[PDB]
Amino acid sequence: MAQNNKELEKLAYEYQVLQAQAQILAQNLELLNLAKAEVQTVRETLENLKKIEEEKPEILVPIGAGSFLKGVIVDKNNAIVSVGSGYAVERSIDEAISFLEKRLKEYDEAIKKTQGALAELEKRIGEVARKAQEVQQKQSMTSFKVKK
Amino acid sequence: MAQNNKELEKLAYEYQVLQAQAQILAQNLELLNLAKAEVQTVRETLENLKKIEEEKPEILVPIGAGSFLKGVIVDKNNAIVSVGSGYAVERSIDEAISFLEKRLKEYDEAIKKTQGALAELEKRIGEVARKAQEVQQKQSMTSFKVKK
Amino acid sequence: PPQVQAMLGQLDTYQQQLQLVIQQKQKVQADLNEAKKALEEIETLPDDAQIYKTVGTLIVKTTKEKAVQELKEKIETLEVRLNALNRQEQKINEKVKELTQKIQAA
Amino acid sequence: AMLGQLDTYQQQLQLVIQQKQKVQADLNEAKKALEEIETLPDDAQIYKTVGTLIVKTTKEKAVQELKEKIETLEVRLNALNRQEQKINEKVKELTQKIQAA
Amino acid sequence: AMLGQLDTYQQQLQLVIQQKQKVQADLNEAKKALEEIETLPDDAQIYKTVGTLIVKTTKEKAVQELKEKIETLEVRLNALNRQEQKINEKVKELTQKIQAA
Amino acid sequence: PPQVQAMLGQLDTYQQQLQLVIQQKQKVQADLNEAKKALEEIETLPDDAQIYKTVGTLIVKTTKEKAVQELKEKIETLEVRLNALNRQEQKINEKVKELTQKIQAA
Repeated sequence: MAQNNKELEKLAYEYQVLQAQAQILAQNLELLNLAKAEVQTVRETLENLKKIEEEKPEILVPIGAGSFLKGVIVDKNNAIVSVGSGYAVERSIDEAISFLEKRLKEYDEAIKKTQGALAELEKRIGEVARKAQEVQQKQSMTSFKVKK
Repeated sequence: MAQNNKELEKLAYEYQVLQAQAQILAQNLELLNLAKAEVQTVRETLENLKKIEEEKPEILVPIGAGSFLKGVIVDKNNAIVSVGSGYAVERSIDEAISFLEKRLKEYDEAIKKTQGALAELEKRIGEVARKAQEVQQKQSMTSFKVKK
Repeated sequence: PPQVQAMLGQLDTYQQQLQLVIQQKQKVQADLNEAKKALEEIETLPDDAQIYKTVGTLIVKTTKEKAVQELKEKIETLEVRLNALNRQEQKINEKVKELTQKIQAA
Repeated sequence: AMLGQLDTYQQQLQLVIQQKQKVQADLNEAKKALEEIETLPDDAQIYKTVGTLIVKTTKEKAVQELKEKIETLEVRLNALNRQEQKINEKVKELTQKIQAA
Repeated sequence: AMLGQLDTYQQQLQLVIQQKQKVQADLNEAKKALEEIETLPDDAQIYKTVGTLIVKTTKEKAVQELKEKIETLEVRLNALNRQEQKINEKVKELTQKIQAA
Repeated sequence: PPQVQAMLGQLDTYQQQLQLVIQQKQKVQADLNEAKKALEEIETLPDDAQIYKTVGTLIVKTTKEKAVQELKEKIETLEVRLNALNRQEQKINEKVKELTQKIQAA
């Protein structure tokens, strides 16, 4: 009876351990879909910049707390995109958007990985709360009995 | 003996309640000194901009993930600073810095307030863990006795 | 108790509606603060001062003249909206004391 | 598992309510914006927020784009509206088929 | 309360260690930066990061400002260094005066 | 046990030094990844491509030619720094198995 409660406690203990090792996966998945959303917006701004007809467009450059400076974008046709490791290359708007969409697909796959490990972990919890809910059921019957 | 343990538990219970109402104060104090640090940097950028001799300065405008555009700041002498409530006024660099330093002092005082309420709360915990450590002391003596 | 279990179901509503109002009432209060401080900041400007307003997603360059009109209106409509929420709360307030004494009388 | 379908239809109903709020607000906001901008001179100095950039635009292009935003945005509003009363018909269906059984 | 002074001198010793790291790194970084920039032509296109702005500067002004940053930064390094062995002398003092008592 | 309590105090060091190395070893690994991917990205560029390097706080406009030299060097020095950390870990690794068998022999 105390050997049957140590097996029913080992499943309910691995539950908080496998559901904690799945708390980290939900954390990293919140980072990825955010970085990807940022990349999509830097791409969004580029595709729209390609559409603004204006020669050298006037802009407000944000410098902090409700503060802006008055400027103009001088090379509307190109963009410096970070290549990584302390380097960034100047590209045409298209080459830039294209490279961004390639990094946007790198994020797209990291999301899948983390979303699939978060899947099998919700599987190992479903089958653990299933093995233990069945260990609790056969425990209330070994005890139960129709009276007199 | 159970009436003396309910008074020694009321102090150790108000400890987690007064130390939780002081967890919120540490949270809001981390926000203030951050907003103030941002204001100081928007002021920092302005005071330095006043120093760059160049006519219409060339800049890289950050548009996202390692991405930049090539531009130039056309009115190095003025800045649009947010006045609040959906409005921002264009000011001379000096007028702007001056207004920023006035908002930088508004933060400076909000910090004091929150830092002083976080003070008296560390006072009400010090005097509660002091009233209870004394209630635990007189409890181990009513029990204690030199033997035989 | 049927007669009073219904009395409490209504007050469960009153006390909850009172929450939505005070919450909205705090919003309006802080909005009024923000609007007032903005206004007094614009008043210190030369008529020729170049001010920029935010129209949702956009930013339009308006004028001190226009800005101060808009701001004065906003404040007043905001104060009236605050008196509405005072009446709004006073009526649910008294309707609660009336439901409180009508339950104790049962 | 008719409850594995009600837990499902309940999370559905949620993200729709969530998007309906961001939509009905993003729309009511755009409505006000267009309302105000239309009252402007044609030579009005306006800056449009293109993603991360704040670029200067025109009264005409600003009202043009603003109408499209309104149109398409209103379209999705009805979308979420139908999707709501539909997921609710499905919720009220399982709550009745589960409550009867 | 000689322990109300050791808990104090211990938090002191901490923020100094914390600043010494940010300093010894911010310095070693500046050192490398100046090292590299000095090897440049005078007509080199350089952008300096002024707070929130990334403005273009010159080889000369960039090396000028970079030396000052190095100088002043190194000054504070020694500052934290003395302050460290001093707060440590105070820590080793109370740990001995408290451990003897 | 005096003779073995000292044996464990040394291994408490070995096993801890092994941690600093693997941690630094992971850093170098990811650094190498980042450097390599950057390099292969620059190789695809016309010699005339305008590339921008970051020198600490600053940003200098360098060239594909220079960039690819710097990057090739960085990678190799990074790989060698990785072999150093392999030897570095293998020596503490064996020095641990030697402290493990020398405690069990006591």
